[PDB]
Amino acid sequence: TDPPVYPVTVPILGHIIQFGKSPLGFMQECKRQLKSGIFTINIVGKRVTIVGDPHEHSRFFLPRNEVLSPREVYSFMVPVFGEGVAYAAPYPRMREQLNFLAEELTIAKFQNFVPAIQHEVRKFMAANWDKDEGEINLLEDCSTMIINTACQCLFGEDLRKRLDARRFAQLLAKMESSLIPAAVFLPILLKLPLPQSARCHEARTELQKILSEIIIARKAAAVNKSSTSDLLSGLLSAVYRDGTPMSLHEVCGMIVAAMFAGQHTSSITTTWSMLHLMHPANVKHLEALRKEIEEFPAQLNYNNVMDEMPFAERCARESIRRDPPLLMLMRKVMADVKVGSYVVPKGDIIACSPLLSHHDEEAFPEPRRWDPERDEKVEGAFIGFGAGVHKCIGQKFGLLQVKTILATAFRSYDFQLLRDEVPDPDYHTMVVGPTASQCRVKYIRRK
Amino acid sequence: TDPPVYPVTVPILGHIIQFGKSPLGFMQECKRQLKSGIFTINIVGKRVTIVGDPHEHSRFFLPRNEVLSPREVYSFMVPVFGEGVAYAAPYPRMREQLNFLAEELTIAKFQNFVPAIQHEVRKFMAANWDKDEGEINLLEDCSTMIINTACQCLFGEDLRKRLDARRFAQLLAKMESSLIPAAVFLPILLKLPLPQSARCHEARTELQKILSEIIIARKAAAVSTSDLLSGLLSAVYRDGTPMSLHEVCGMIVAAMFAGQHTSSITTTWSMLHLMHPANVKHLEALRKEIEEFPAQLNYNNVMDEMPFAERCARESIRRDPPLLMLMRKVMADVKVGSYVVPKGDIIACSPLLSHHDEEAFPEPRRWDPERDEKVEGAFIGFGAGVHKCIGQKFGLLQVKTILATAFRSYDFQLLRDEVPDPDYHTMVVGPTASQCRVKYIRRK
Ligand SMILES: CC[C@@H]([C@H](C)O)n1ncn(-c2ccc(N3CCN(c4ccc(OC[C@@H]5CO[C@@](Cn6cncn6)(c6ccc(F)cc6F)C5)cc4)CC3)cc2)c1=O
Ligand SMILES: CC[C@@H]([C@H](C)O)n1ncn(-c2ccc(N3CCN(c4ccc(OC[C@@H]5CO[C@@](Cn6cncn6)(c6ccc(F)cc6F)C5)cc4)CC3)cc2)c1=O
Ligand code: HEM
Ligand code: HEM
Repeated sequence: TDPPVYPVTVPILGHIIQFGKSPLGFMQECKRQLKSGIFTINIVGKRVTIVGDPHEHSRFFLPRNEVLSPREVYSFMVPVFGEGVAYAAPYPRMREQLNFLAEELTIAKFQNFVPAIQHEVRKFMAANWDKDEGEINLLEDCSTMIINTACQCLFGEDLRKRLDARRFAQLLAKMESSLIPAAVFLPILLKLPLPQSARCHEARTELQKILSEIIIARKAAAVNKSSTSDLLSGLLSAVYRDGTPMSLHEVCGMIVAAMFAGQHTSSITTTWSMLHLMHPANVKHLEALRKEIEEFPAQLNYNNVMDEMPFAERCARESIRRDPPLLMLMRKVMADVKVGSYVVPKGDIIACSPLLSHHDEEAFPEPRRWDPERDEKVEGAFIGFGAGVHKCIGQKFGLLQVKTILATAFRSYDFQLLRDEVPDPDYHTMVVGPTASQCRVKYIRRK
Repeated sequence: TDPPVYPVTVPILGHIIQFGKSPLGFMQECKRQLKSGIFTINIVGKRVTIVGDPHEHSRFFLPRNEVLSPREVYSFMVPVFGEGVAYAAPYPRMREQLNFLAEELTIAKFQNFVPAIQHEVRKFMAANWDKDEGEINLLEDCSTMIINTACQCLFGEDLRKRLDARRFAQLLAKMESSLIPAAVFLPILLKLPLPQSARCHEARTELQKILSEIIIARKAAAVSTSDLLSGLLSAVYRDGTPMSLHEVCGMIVAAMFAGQHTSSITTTWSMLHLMHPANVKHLEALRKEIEEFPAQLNYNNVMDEMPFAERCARESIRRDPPLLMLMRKVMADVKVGSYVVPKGDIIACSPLLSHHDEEAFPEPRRWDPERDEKVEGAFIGFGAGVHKCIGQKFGLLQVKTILATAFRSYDFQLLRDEVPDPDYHTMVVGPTASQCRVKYIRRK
């Protein structure tokens, strides 16, 4: 009933090395060598059981927090969140907070988002992509466009007059760099007096100082009468099941969580999308994206992007499908849980790996081939946005952003990969994207 | 117009060594060799101007936050208050929060307290001081008594059905374990994971989970029973809005933290002085005062009708003040007598020092409850001015109920020649715990 452990060859470290050197190869190798889709690996002394069979995805995504907990495994994120916030808070309270954000990101809030986005893309374009052909780093540029377009959508004008996208990014970077992802396996690390923790602290107390100055100016305004909502006001008016409103630091915590969530996954999804579409091997697909946009006004609207872009959407999904930005979703097992024909014991870190599952040959024939036209051959094998009790809550907003960019970008430009092949993914980051140094691309305006 | 700085002779560290070795003696030595009550020391390179002349106290206490600020210096309190609460919030909002607590501790709320307190004290003595004679640590027992009474007064029955005094005391202890008082002088220490750093955060999230569950049960029955929690839940900031659970919680633990230590120390000192043979005269005085009351005390009895017990508690804080050194960051140049204290200095006024100026307090090391300040405003054991203590009433109400109930039924023998030495190594100073073994004798 215990799933097969893969033979340890390297004393205390376990497989931490041959994992990080090549996560996909190493997992595939495991799946084969143990003639089994469900297996256990060792990472610095900790048992990590991987649910690598797509037919078993529901055994990971559906059990409740009390059985499969995210708290313990995602605690290295307390820099982003703040100390008693998101996964660090009790489950009832965690749920309320994420629900408040979730309702702040529903399609019902997008009435004004497409123009917000389009404005910010064009403004980036007509300041950095403004020659008749130039050389840029595409990941970096998309990454900048996405932070700007996210702020424009979710921050009101009063907010952005004090805290523009450039300054939010800068603060966010300072907090982001405090993250030690190895802490999932070596929690001792979260106790080291590292100097990148002072920097994170300093940026958080600066973010809160500014938001507080904003809330005061908002309340002064509201007495002399009284209008226009955003992420902030929205959270600012959430009431918990108990009597009480959120505190500044929880409001702020959810804001930085929302923006960090979006910044990387969406950029990378955009970057990959465009790298794929620009590749000469996918002319047929580029052509299809162009036929899709062909009849659109210069100023797109809600319906253009939500309801009339199913081929750009497939492009995003497929990009995520082939090169998932989140490689391993994780939970600490709190009770023996059945999985396949196996029992996974209390104390195991249990993972489900979009990387591994999205390259299952039954589920996704020719996995390294990018093919928007495709569909999963096994039910619920695509888990790029997760599933279950912790489904991505920003999926729609993310894709709204990827699509609108693809739309605006390709309308006005072509691109040339300065390279024979699409970039190698770079697994050495917390959120995975194409290799930065390989993402230089020549833009070309359009006659 | 600068105050005179004491010669530095240990580079980097400054005077920290020679201050921590003897806070009082070092300070008086400066006060002497510069022939000045106002002077400047150096603590790990940070300027500290002590206002050590009781005549000039008001130049520390009266100015408002915007000139002499407590925020930067009392930041290190975050583990107790929570992020962005009390000393961590913007001035107005802090002021407001502390006014909400103030209103929860005024004399009006004390209607029920005395037979609650006295029930907890008696309950304690009937279980632990239960033989004709026995040995106990008096500091530990006073601490337990103070935690048990403060909870009985400030927490409803329903709250205490989830959290007894034992369990609250633990969680308070886990929060205080993350306090790093040296952070007054090394703020980096507030921005760093240290190994104790997580402890307060686990306790806090526990407490808040409990308060939330209690509140929900409180609102499920709401379709008497007023307490601290319901007080704060009903508070409305000067703008439209209420407190978050996080602030409410912060103010609750701030309150119990403040009261737990200072009151326990005050009681223990008081009982220690009163039990010493050299103070027999004063013990008889306290008994003549107590002898005139019923067995069952009331609000008026201990508040308005016990001026000698109150004198004993005050003279204890006078001799061995629990808070040695009160501080503010100087935000704008301030004149202090003759002398300008420059912007960016830490300005401090020390109750230890002032209560030992001979002009204000002759024979300062003698405990004499009969004495009075000979300089107006010299006693600052409870602070003064914009930040004067708001829990003083409640603190002394507990101390005095304990003194009356304790000496009515018991005598005590100090297992030692002398009143204990104060131990200056804790953040809220009390007598040395190991010197506090005492023998209780049940009377007639
Ligand atoms: C010397 C040896 C050396 C080499 C081997 O030589 N070496 N030494 C050490 N390592 C090493 C180092 C690190 C690792 N990683 C461990 C960390 N893992 C990881 C990744 C992502 C995670 O994300 C968690 C949440 C889920 O969703 C997000 C994101 N999101 C959702 N929507 C949009 N974004 C989310 C949720 C909610 C929110 F509100 C917000 C959010 F963002 C974040 C969690 C864990 C990857 C592997 C492995 C090995 C080595 O390689
Ligand atoms: C080397 C290993 C390390 C670790 C720790 O082992 N370590 N080892 C030793 N030291 C160490 C120890 C001490 C010092 N000094 C001692 C003098 N200082 C000091 C400053 C401010 C204080 O009080 C601030 C407020 C004022 O009022 C209170 C209290 N209150 C009001 N009413 C009733 N109580 C208040 C107010 C409002 C509320 F709502 C609540 C409250 F409580 C709290 C008190 C003392 C710090 C510097 C330096 C270093 C270490 O750091
Ligand atoms: C567009 C690319 C995105 C991808 C590929 C993505 C991916 C994911 C995945 C795989 C999960 C599962 C987490 C787990 O099981 O541990 C997740 C959850 C989550 N995502 Fe996303 N996400 C994206 C965009 C966004 C955006 C824009 C937001 C906006 C804030 C967001 C916020 C969240 C949150 C808060 C959760 C966790 C909710 C919970 O624990 O219930 N994501 N996302
Ligand atoms: C014998 C018992 C007590 C003593 C000896 C004492 C002493 C003091 C002192 C010296 C200050 C001045 C702080 C400064 O100037 O920096 C102060 C302030 C304060 N005390 Fe106490 N105190 C006692 C009891 C309490 C209790 C029981 C509470 C709450 C229940 C309390 C709450 C406060 C608060 C909230 C402040 C200052 C807030 C502000 O900055 O305005 N005290 N106390």
